[PDB]
Amino acid sequence: LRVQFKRMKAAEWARSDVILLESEIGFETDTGFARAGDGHNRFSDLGYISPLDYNLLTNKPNIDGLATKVETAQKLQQKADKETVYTKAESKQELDKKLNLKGGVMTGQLKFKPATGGAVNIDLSSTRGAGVVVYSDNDTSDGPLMSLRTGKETFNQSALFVDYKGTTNAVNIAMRQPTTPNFSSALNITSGNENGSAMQLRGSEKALGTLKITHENPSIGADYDKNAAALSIDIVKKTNGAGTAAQGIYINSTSGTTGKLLRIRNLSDDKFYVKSDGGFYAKETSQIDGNLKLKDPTANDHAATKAYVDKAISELKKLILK
Amino acid sequence: LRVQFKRMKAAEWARSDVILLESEIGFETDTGFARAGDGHNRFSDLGYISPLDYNLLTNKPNIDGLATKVETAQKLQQKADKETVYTKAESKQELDKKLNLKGGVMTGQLKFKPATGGAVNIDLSSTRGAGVVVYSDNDTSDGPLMSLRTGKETFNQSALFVDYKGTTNAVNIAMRQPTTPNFSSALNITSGNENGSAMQLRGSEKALGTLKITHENPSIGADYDKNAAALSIDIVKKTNGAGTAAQGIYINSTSGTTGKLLRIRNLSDDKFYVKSDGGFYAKETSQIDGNLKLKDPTANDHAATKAYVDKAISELKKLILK
Amino acid sequence: LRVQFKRMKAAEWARSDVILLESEIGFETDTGFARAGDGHNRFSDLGYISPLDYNLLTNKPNIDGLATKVETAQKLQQKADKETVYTKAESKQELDKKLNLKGGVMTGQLKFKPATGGAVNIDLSSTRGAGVVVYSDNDTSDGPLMSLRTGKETFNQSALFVDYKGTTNAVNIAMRQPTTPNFSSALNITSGNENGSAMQLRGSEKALGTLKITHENPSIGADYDKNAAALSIDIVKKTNGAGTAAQGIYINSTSGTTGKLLRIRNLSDDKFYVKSDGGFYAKETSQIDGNLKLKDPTANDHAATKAYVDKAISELKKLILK
Ligand code: NA
Ligand code: NA
Ligand code: NA
Ligand code: NA
Ligand code: NA
Ligand code: NA
Repeated sequence: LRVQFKRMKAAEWARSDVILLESEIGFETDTGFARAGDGHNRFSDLGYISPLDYNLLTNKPNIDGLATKVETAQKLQQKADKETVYTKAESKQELDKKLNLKGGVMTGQLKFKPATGGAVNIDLSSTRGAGVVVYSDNDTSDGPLMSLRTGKETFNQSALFVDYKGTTNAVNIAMRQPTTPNFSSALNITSGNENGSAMQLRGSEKALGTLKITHENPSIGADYDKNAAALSIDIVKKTNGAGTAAQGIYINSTSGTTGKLLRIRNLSDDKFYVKSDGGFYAKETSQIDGNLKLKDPTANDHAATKAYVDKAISELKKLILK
Repeated sequence: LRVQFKRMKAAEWARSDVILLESEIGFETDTGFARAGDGHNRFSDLGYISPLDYNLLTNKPNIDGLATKVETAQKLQQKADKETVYTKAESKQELDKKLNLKGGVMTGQLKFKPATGGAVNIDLSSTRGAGVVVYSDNDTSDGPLMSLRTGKETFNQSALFVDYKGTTNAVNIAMRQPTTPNFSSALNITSGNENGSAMQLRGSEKALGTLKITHENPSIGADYDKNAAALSIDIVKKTNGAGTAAQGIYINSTSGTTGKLLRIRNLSDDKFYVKSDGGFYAKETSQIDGNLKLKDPTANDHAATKAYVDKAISELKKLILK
Repeated sequence: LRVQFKRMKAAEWARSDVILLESEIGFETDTGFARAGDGHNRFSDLGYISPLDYNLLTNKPNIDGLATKVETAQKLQQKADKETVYTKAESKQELDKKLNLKGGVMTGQLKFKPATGGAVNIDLSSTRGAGVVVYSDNDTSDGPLMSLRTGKETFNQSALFVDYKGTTNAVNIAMRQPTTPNFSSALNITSGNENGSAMQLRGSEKALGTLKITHENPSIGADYDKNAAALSIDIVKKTNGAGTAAQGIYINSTSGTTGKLLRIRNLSDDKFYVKSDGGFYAKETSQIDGNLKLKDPTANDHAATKAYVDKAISELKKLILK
C-alpha cells in the first residue's frame, strides 16, 4: 500500500462540504498540511494534526528574563533627566564664583543694606592679627582709603567712636617725612557749628600736660626754623564781614587753681610767669612803649610813682625853706 | 480507501497498553493530534508527528533584540536617582543665596572670628576708588557708623593706626554747618590715664606752627563773637576733691631756643612778646594793681625805684644844707 | 488495516531518491516526524505535515509588551549618570562652605583687589545699627584693630575722611581710666613734613573756644597735680643739630581783632591780660629782675622814669639856690 488521502488546495477545502470520518486524514496540496476528521466538522473547522500551542514547544526563549516596556518605564521614571540637573563640572563652575567662608578675594563691590552689632563685626579677642587693613601704593586716586559720612542734622551718633583700654596710643597718626616737603597736615579739622567747640580735649594727668606739643627743628641749622612755632593762632573775620572781636587765648580755672597760670621757661629755667593771683615775673630787662599805672612804692626796690616823687620833692622844698 | 486509525481520547491513550507499529498512526479524538508508533513505546511515550521545537519555527520574533531584566537593571544602576540630586532650578535657588566674588548685596551681618594682614584686607594700589565707605542719611540711630573697642589694660596695639605719605591731609574731619547751631564738636577726646598726655603732637615745620588754630567769626557782625577764643583752657578739681594745683600753659625749650617764647600780634604788628631770655615788650600803656619790684635805673628811660628817689632827695638835702 | 508508511532515518531520507506520491506520507524513524509527498520533490524538500510558523501559534507571549535594547538605550541616553552629578548631600556639603547673603561667619581673610563707591559700601540710612564694629578683648596682639596706609608721596586723597552732620561729636575717642596708670595717650600725631602744620584746626564758635582743653585733677588731693598743665609745649633741636630758633606760642589776627589777645583768669576773675593793642594788666604785685624802659609819667599813678626824677631834682636845686 502507498496510501493517498482526500486532498485539494487549502482554499478549496475551506469551501468544501466534504466531511472527513473520525481520524480520516485530508491534505492541503499547496501547504503540505494535514487535518484529521471528527466525523462531523467541515475541513476549515478541523485542527491541524500536531500541536500549535506555544506552551508545548521545547527550546522556548527565556521570556520571563526579558524586561517589559512598562517595568522599564516605571524604573526610568525614578531617574534624573540629564537636561534638568547640573554636571559636577557645571556645579564646580558655579561654586567657584561664590565666596568661601574660609576666605577669598573679592573683585567687585561688597554692599551692605541691613535688612554685638555692626553690618560688619570683627572680633579679634582670640587672635593676634589686625582687624581692617586698607592700603594703597597707587600714585594717585579719586577717593580716600576710608570715608564716613552722615547726612541729617538730627543724627545722634558719632561717625567714629574709639573706646580704648591699653598700654599704647588709642589712635596714632604718622605723616611720614616726604622726599620733598609739601603743604599737607597729619590732621585737619574744620567746623562751621557756632554753638560747639570744633575740638574738645579733657585729661587728668598727674604731672604732664593734657595736650603736649613738641616742635622739632627739621634741620641741623641753628636758625633754620626761626619762623616756626609750636602753636600758631589766627583770629579772622567772616568773608565780607565787618570784623571780629574774638579773643586769642583764654585761660580760667572755674574751681580755683594754686598753680601758675602761664609759665614760660627756656633750658628748664623760669623766664616769665603769671602766678595764680595774676602777679607776673620776668627774668630780664623789659620795655613798655607807654606809661605804667601802678601803686605807690613801699619797699626800696619798688618802682616809684610820679606822686611819690612829687611829694618827696615838695617835702624837701618845705623843709629847706623853713 | 478512506483510512481510519486506532483512536481514543488523549487520557485513554495515556493509560493504554496498545503498542503502535513502527510508523503506524494513532489519533487523539478530543485533541485532533496524531502520534506515530516506534514498534515498542506506549502512546504517551511517543512524540507528535510534527516538530514542536521553537528553534525550528519560521517567523520567529527578534528575541535577541529585546532587553533583559538583568542588563536593564545593570544600566539603570549607573543612572542618578531623581530623589538624590538637585534640579537646576533647585541648584539656582541655593546658589542665588550665596555671595559672588564679583560683588553683591549683604542683607545680614558679616561676622569675622579669625581661625599683609587684616581679617579684612583692601588693596587699592591698582584702582582709583575708595576702600571702605560708610554712610547714613538716617534721621537718628542707636549706633555709630564705626566703632573700635579694646577691653584689656595690657592691650599693646592701637585701635587705629594711620601711616600716611601723600600731598593732602592724612585725616580730615569736617563738621558741616548745621541748619541751626548745636552743642557738638568735630573731635572730642577724653582720657582718665594719669601717667600719659591725653594728646600728643609733634611736628617739624620750617615756618609754620606745629598746631595751627584759626577762629573765624560765624557772623558778618564785627562783635558777634566777642565771647569766642581760638583756645580756651579750664583747670578743674575732681568731683568731691579739695582743689587743684595744675598749671594753665607751660612752655619750655629743653635744648634752648633763640626764638621768642610768646609773641602776640594784631594786624601782623608785634603787640606784646616774651623774648627767649624772659624780658618782655608791651606796645601800649599798661597797669599793675600792685607794686613792681625791679632794678635801680641806669638809663634815662628806666623806671626809677624808691631807693633811687630817696637817695637823690638825701644827696640834694646834704648838698643844700652844706 | 494497520497502515505503515515508507520510512527510514531522517539522514537516510535526505539522501534518498524516493519520490512520495501527492499526499503519501513518509516517516522519519529516529525523529517521529512525517512529511507528505507532492508527487515530485525528494523528501528533504518536503515540508512537515503540520505548521511550524510562529505566527500561527496559540498562547503566544506578549512580545509587543517587551522592551527592545534599542528603545531602552535611547531612553537611558536622556538620564544623568551617577558619576557626573553631585548628590544632594554633596551639594549641601559644598554650599555650606560658601557665604550667605543673609549673613555668616568668616573664619579666614576677606581680601579685596578691585577689578556710591568703596570696595566695601555700607548704607545705614534705613537702619539703627552700627556700620563697622571692631573689638578685641585679647590681652595683647601683633596688629592694630584698624590700619590705613598710603605709600606714594604723590598720593592725593586722605586716609580717613569724616564728613559729618549731626547733634553729637563727629569723632569721639575715650581712653578709659586704667586699673593702674600708664604712659599712653588717646591721640598721638607725628609729622616730618616741614612745609605743612602737623595739625590744623578751624572753627567758627560764637562764644566758645575753637579748641577747648580741660585738665581735671585725677585726685581729691588739692596739690596732687602740682606738676600738671592743660597745655605743655617743648621746642627742641634735631638730633645732632646745632640748636633751634622756633617760637613757643605765636598769636596774630590777620584781619584785626578788638578782643583781648591773651586773657588769664582764676575763679572767673581777670588776673592778667594783654589787650588788643598790646597793653597789659596784672592784678597783683609783680617783679622784673632787670630794668623797665618806659615813658615819662603824666598821671600821678604812673611809674616815674630816671629822667623825670633827675629833672625834678635839678629844678628844685636851681629854685633853692636862687
Ligand atoms: Na602756687
Ligand atoms: Na633749672
Ligand atoms: Na632771638
Ligand atoms: Na607789620
Ligand atoms: Na576790646
Ligand atoms: Na568774676
